[PDB]
Amino acid sequence: SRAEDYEVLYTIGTGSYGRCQKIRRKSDGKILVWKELDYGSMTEAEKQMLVSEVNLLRELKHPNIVRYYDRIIDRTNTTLYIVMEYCEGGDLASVITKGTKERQYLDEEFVLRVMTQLTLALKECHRRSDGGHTVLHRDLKPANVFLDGKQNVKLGDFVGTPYYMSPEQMNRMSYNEKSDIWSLGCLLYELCALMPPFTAFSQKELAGKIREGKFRRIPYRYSDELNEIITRMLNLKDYHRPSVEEILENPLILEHHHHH
Ligand SMILES: NC(=O)c1cccc(Nc2nc(OCC3CCCCC3)c3nc[nH]c3n2)c1
Repeated sequence: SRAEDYEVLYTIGTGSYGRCQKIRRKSDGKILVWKELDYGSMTEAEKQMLVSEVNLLRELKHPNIVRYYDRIIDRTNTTLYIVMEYCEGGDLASVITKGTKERQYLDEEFVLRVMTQLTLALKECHRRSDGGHTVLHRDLKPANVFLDGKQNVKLGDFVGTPYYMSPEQMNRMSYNEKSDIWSLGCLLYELCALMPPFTAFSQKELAGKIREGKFRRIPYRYSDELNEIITRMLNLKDYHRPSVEEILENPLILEHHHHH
């Protein structure tokens, strides 16, 4: 319940909410991380918005979602620490960087595992098994997708250019479930091609490309069937994109893709 219960091992890096550090739980020596949120400048009603959200995501449980463990209020540091699963395998953006550096495309089997596991994770968000509020991820990109020691997917972290920006967002429409699907399409495309489907120097040039809805086929290394399902996620019309249930129905997706 206190910072004292954990020993900071070292600092990993700093992201959206704030800084992230690798830690040891004193009780048993378990390696974890925590995410720091400074609430020092927040009002009480700004805070109220935060406490509901934290609680909702905390009930979220799935083998392909980064596991929540604990929360800590530190008055002295005016910081809220969220303790979560440490993911030994790093993130997917690093996997993609590595492919580019090595000039080696990822195996189709690896892409199908990532598609399968992210879609399972999203399904638990979009359809709580039993049984609470629907959750949209809202920030789905390679840097938010972590990996364990066997490279199973762990979906986490619920001036740059927004490569993955959906047609909805761009048209002043509300982010919905199919907006998560558009982002998954962008991520899987990038996993295959080692580049995002729409690239640009400026945001207005990017918006232009995204509105036109056109992109290269993923590499011929990959089956027509994989190309098809990713291309379907990148449909301009949200109602033409598949639901998580429709993705999982695909003939490509087999039992061994659910876990390495
Ligand atoms: N990106 C890394 O340096 C790295 C390398 C090896 C393992 C990890 N593990 C890791 N990493 C995380 O995020 C660090 C990342 C995201 C926030 C901004 C800084 C970098 C995790 N969040 C929940 N669980 C997490 N596990 C990470």
